Amino acid sequence: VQLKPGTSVAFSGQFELLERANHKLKLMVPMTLMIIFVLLYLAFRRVGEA
Amino acid sequence: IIRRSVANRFLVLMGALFLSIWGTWTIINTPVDALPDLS
Repeated sequence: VQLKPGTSVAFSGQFELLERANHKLKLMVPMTLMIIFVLLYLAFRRVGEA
Repeated sequence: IIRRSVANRFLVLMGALFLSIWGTWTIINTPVDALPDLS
């Protein structure tokens, strides 16, 4: 299907919310890993064991 | 307050580095303007 100048096509419904949540979850992992590493160094006082 | 901080200097250095990264991000992501709203 070929597009026409002046008209656009956008998927909506559950897909937009799915993509938003996916991006959020993708960028949310580093914070979790960093908090875990910080609280682990707080307990073992060494980067090796952490 | 000074002696208890130099002891565990590794955590202090890590915190300083994290603060540097966060501050650089906030700086490059700060809005701009000419004069504050005096109206």
